[PDB]
Amino acid sequence: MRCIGISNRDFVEGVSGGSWVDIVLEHGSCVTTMAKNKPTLDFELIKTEAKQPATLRKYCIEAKLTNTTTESRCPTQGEPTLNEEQDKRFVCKHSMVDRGWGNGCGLFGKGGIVTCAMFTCKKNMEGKIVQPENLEYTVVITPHGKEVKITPQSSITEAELTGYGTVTMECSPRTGLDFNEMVLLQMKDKAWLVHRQWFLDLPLPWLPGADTQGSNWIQKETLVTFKNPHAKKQDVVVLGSQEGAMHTALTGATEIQMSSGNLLFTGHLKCRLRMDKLQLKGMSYSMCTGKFKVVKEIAETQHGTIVIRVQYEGDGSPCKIPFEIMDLEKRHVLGRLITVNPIVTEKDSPVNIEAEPPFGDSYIIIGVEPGQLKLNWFKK
Amino acid sequence: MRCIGISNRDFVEGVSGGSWVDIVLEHGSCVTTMAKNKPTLDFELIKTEAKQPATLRKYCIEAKLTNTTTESRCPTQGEPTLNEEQDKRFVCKHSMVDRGWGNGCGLFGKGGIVTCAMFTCKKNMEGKIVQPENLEYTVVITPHGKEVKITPQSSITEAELTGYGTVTMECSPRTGLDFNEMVLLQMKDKAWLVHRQWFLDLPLPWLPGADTQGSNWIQKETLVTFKNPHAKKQDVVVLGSQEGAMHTALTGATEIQMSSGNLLFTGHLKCRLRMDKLQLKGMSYSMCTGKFKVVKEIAETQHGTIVIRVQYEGDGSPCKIPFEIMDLEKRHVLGRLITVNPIVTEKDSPVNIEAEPPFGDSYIIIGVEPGQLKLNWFKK
Amino acid sequence: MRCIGISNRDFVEGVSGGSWVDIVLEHGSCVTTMAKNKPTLDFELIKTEAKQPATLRKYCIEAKLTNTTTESRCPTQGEPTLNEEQDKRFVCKHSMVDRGWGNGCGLFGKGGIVTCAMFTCKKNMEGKIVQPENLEYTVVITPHGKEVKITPQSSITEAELTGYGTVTMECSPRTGLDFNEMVLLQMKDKAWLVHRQWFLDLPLPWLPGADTQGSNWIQKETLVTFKNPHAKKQDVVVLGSQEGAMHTALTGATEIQMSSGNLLFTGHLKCRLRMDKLQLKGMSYSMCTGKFKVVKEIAETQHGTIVIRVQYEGDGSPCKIPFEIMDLEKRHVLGRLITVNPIVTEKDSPVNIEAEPPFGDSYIIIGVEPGQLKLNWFKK
Ligand SMILES: *[C@@H]1O[C@H](CO)[C@@H](O)[C@H](O)[C@H]1NC(C)=O
Ligand SMILES: *[C@@H]1O[C@H](CO)[C@@H](O)[C@H](O)[C@H]1NC(C)=O
Ligand SMILES: *[C@@H]1O[C@H](CO)[C@@H](O)[C@H](O)[C@H]1NC(C)=O
Ligand SMILES: [Cl-]
Repeated sequence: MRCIGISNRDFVEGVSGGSWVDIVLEHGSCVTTMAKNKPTLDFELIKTEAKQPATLRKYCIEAKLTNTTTESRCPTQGEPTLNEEQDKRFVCKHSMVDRGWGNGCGLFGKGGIVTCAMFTCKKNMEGKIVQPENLEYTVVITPHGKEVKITPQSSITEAELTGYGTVTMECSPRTGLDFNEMVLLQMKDKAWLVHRQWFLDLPLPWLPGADTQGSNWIQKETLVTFKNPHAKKQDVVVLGSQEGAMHTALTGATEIQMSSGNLLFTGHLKCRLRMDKLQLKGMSYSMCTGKFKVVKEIAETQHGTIVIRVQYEGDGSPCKIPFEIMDLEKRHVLGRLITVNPIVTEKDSPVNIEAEPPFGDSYIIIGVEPGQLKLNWFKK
Repeated sequence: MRCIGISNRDFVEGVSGGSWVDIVLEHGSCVTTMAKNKPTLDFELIKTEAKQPATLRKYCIEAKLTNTTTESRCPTQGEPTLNEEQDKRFVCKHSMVDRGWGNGCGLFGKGGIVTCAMFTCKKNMEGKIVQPENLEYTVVITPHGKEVKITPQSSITEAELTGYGTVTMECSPRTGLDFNEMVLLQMKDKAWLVHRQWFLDLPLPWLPGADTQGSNWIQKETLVTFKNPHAKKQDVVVLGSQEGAMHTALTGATEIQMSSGNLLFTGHLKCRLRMDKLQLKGMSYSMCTGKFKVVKEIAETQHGTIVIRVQYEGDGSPCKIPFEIMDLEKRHVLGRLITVNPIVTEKDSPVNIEAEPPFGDSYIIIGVEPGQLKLNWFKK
Repeated sequence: MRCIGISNRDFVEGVSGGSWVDIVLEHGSCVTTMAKNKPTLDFELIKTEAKQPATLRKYCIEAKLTNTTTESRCPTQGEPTLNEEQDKRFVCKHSMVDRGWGNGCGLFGKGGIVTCAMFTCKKNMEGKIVQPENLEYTVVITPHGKEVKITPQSSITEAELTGYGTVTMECSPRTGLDFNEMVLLQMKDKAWLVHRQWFLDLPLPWLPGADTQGSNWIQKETLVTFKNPHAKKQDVVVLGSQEGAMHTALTGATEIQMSSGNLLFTGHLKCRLRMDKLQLKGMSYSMCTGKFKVVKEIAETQHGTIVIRVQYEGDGSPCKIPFEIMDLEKRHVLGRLITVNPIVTEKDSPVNIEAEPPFGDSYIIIGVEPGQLKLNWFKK
């Protein structure tokens, strides 16, 4: 088997009207239901993706300076000026400089000076926001299939399934990210989920999200430094590419994989199915009594939870996986289990168990004592 | 007819307990249900409104300068000063200026100078945020009516309906805006929905949202420019009203209509009705076989979806509107249809069909081939 | 009694499958249900807490200045410099100052000067954000108990209850705060809920949320002022502790009580219970006919609603509390009542009634005319 059956309590057959069913669809899993004398149905969330996220802000990480120009005046000659001061492509600075007989002036004193240099971004990176319009879930329904799209705005879909006819499916996000707080930082072919404020405070030149020209950078001086003015000239220098510094700053950040302009997430949905009055098949699994083997150690998800991948090597599958979370002592914690009714449908086949441990030290207990796994975990 | 009946699968009559019903209420539509030997009931969302949204920030778009004053010193006389430098109503600037025998000093050199001018906002605009407390939906229930209010915080209401007695109605928002990302920009009698960051980065003088005085503007220099200082005087000039520039900057922005301090939105609700155990009337509509006429071409909604207004000119109404969305090729897309179970209750009467097309090029297909409408659409 | 029974319409027993039940759990209340020949069950939300909220930003409210150092040059000697200019712990300022025979220079004129002073924060405060991972609700289920944890990410829990066996409980937040808009401001042992932008615009030196060192403050000049330079020295002064000013600025702000690193909120949940097919006990209460006494006058909650605490002194309890909200005239308002089906389970025992009045002037009407309470209220 590959598919997990719903519990008898997961559906209600009305005296009149239809039959309502609740199902939880997590990546890697398969949920099945069957009506009397009707084709068996499988439900599976295939992917969660954000398509074409809009740009919140663009940051320049490598800029080059060219066309340096300076206007210097002698005492009594007033303020210098440059047309470039009005060209947003240029970074400029006004200051005072010593003038005298050595540099063509008849008086010794401070003279005004202004220098401008053309700022050209060579490499940038941008923060993008995921809005409701960008999120899409893909669910496949297989009678024995049909691929349906689900979005935050369009959560309801009617699908005709042979044997059942029309069946309504209404799904909503269950364990994702707060896209108002978390922003997607993109540098070339890579991406990371980062906090919005951290992103907005980065000390780099920037342009608004809807900017198309990409030339009138704000806060160019974050990368530019004007050297001390000489009598009639002044040099302007720039930091080198900040690509490396960004990588360092991103050390702990969650990395997201991209598919050319679109990102893949580990989605989780809660769905309600509405169909004609029909007596459905409920399933009850016995607790596994065998030992489990850890396939992949406790790992954090992209969305503040953890997953432990295990494999059942005992007997009696399909069976329910004994699971518990307890505090520093031995007090069990009810709740915190994302993968409710965790069942292994077969032996020697990896299964993901998702959970949300309490802050501090806790223990993840899997299986019954004969070979029971006791995993430590520290959070935040 | 005007009202659309629920599907048999849209309700469940318990063996014991009550009867639960699901209904979707969109603007322009009417949903009806009827119990056995009981009065027929109509449900309709009448309006979605945001009342008294609080101010996030206030921007000055037209300022006037008065009371220009300057203190200028000769070399060796140190720094000039003005009491107004401490008055937040004034914009001030310190600089150096050439002094000499021509302007009353005994020595030629740079002297410090300071100039302040009173900044007075003449016209402002403000960004307002819609919080949960500001949103209100109005639903009318008509037996054959009763007006009920629904808010994000108070989504449940018990209403006594003759024939049914008490019936519980629980509704929640279904296809709206992300008020954490979108902000309402107001200029006089007009309003627009804009992105929060774009708004927060506007290069204009501003005051915090809770500000009541409206005089101590931050960043006055966004509108003010100090001319080059003369020996003992200096002029200060200001940009003109930025009303026009804002209109240009708002070119593509979604415009929102206001009703003196309150804004109207196109709301959409999902509601659950709970009532005494009762056998309800379910309705099944046949597919329309006639031709449709486009009343209003595909138009974008305020909330990232689209609406196509059509009219049925064929026979057999009430009937279901054949509808489909397909990609650049001909692959149909399941889901994406906001107006599920789109039915025309009568001939020659406009009906709104809402949908959320995929990014890129897609086709909206309405009606069956004999005169089928094939509408192109490009998104993002 | 202490517990409130569900209404017959609050549950549905399927012909096949299970029995689904809806319950609303508010602080201070107790909801009970009972199946035929089964133990009676009580449900109660015990607390809503945010644990270990991450820091958004840190502000310094009291800083001390030490190690003031200045480099001053004579005319013709160019720009002064200090190594400390590169030390982020120091606040520095460049300017011009008059030099002459009185201070060791051979020429009279403006000379460059630079002064730096070590900035050390002595007292800070920080804004923290509540993310989904930080919120936890504690619900106790008592047969006649079991404590279950509920979080935004883990809203579903299966609990074994003697007599019923396994029962699924799925709960979600119902009347809380928008943690994307509201931020927690913490000063020592106290805390307040404040608007994010107001917080982000405070005119104080700051450090990013993930900052651990707490020494390289941004915008130190918000607290520091450089006095007018003297020939070879210059004093730097700082504002005193801004603790008092903050308290003044926080005058109207909602205060939150803390429990050493974690905050307590008034939570409200909506829960769905799924269990084996079982005929449950529904309860119908008669309207109270007696007089009520006000225990605590209308008070605002932490989340934009109001609560009126009353006591029933009449006869017939348990009975339903007559309740209504009406506008400036006498037009009743349906909806707006958070505590739906407000019942007093006993005489002389305080009961909280929560509601969300319309903006403007409204009246809260409690009880039937013989001694009816008519409470005024103004909102926003
Ligand atoms: C530098 O001179 C101007 C300054 O903007 C610029 O247009 C040009 O491309 C640069 N090179 C030349 C022509 O010197
Ligand atoms: C300008 O002078 C002061 C400067 O603030 C101001 O109070 C006054 O109204 C203005 N007009 C006068 C009296 O000159
Ligand atoms: C001031 O001098 C340096 C400046 O940073 C500092 O390290 C030291 O602790 C202070 N006190 C002394 C040694 O003068
Ligand atoms: Cl000089």
